[PDB]
Amino acid sequence: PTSLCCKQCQETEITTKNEIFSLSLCGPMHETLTVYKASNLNLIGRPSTVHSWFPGYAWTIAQCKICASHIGWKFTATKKDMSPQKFWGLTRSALLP
Ligand SMILES: O=C1CC[C@H](N2C(=O)c3ccccc3C2=O)C(=O)N1
Ligand SMILES: [Zn+2]
Repeated sequence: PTSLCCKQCQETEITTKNEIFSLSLCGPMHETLTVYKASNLNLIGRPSTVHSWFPGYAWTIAQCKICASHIGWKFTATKKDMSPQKFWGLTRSALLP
């Protein structure tokens, strides 16, 4: 009901609408959902900063633990003075609804 599930297998809740937050700027200074918390995702490999969509963070591939659908990434801060230190960037089209 606030629940966002893996579109491919529909088994797993990956996150909730309660966890959604925005890193995009609202003044003169979409496709990827950013949430504080997620569940039922397996991380693949090790963090990388290459081509990072969120400067200051590294990314690790995150896939549904059941069906292995590539749902998004875990982003982890490269510096201690950043907040949050970690979040999830999820491909919207990989989630239901
Ligand atoms: O923050 C991110 C997450 C990883 C994402 N990524 C991809 O989706 C991708 C596909 C193929 C080759 C290389 C990449 C890449 O770095 C990307 O470009 N930036
Ligand atoms: Zn799945």
